[PDB]
Amino acid sequence: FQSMSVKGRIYSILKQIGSGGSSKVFQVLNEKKQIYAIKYVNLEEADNQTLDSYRNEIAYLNKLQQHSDKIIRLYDYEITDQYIYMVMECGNIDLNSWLKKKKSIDPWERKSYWKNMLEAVHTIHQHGIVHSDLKPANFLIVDGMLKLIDFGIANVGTVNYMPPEAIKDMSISPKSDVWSLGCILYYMTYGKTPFQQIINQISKLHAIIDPNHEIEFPDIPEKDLQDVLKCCLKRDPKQRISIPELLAHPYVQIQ
Ligand SMILES: CN1CCN(c2ccc(C(=O)Nc3cc(-c4ccncc4)c[nH]c3=O)cc2)CC1
Repeated sequence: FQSMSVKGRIYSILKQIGSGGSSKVFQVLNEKKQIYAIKYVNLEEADNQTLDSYRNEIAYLNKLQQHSDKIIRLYDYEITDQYIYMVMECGNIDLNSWLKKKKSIDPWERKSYWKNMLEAVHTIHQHGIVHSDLKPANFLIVDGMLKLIDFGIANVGTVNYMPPEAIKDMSISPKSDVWSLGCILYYMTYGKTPFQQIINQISKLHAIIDPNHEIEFPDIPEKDLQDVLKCCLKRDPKQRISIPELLAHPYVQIQ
């Protein structure tokens, strides 16, 4: 219940949405009582690699504004040696909170949300970005439309959406994002994530890598949706469907 100034404009704090490590997200109001969301980043103890992660994200978020309206709007930012203030658009709820709350999920709504996600992820891919950590939390609902809020660039954690090739990478391509998007859609379809059954985290990782671990796809009145899920959840990235291929899929094109 204080106020902040961003590029000579005063914003009164309505409420705090999020709290990260060195960051805070607020629902704020301008002089004309218009709502915005302000991301505040305290830089006081951030390292060179951390500052560069924050600078890269702001540059990408600022460039990608113009390429899609499925990417969160960034009106303005203030960047000093001490802080970051990002003036952005306000959404009603994130997809994770929305999915946890929603008992039933309408096929028309699911399909529209899938399309929204494919467009956002496709845009970041066209600019050489692979998010690599997609989960419902990265999507905000803003006037019935899902928007991507994060690019995976800046640095509870859920191993439930991790691609099999990301686990193998110990001794990551656009296909990695296809696996994660497929998990979100599997959740929106069957009410759960593919490897949510495995309560233990150690064995959950073995399951994603195990080719003989059959993922269940119970029959749906939407057979097109069933193929999307079977194509996204292919353990071999080489055999996994691509985003340009998903945009031409009958599930997205045929109503
Ligand atoms: C019961 N429900 C009520 C609704 N509720 C939420 C949860 C999250 C957000 C949110 O993150 N909002 C925003 C987040 C961001 C953002 C955050 C991080 N990086 C970039 C942009 C930008 N604009 C926003 O409006 C807004 C509302 C959860 C509990």
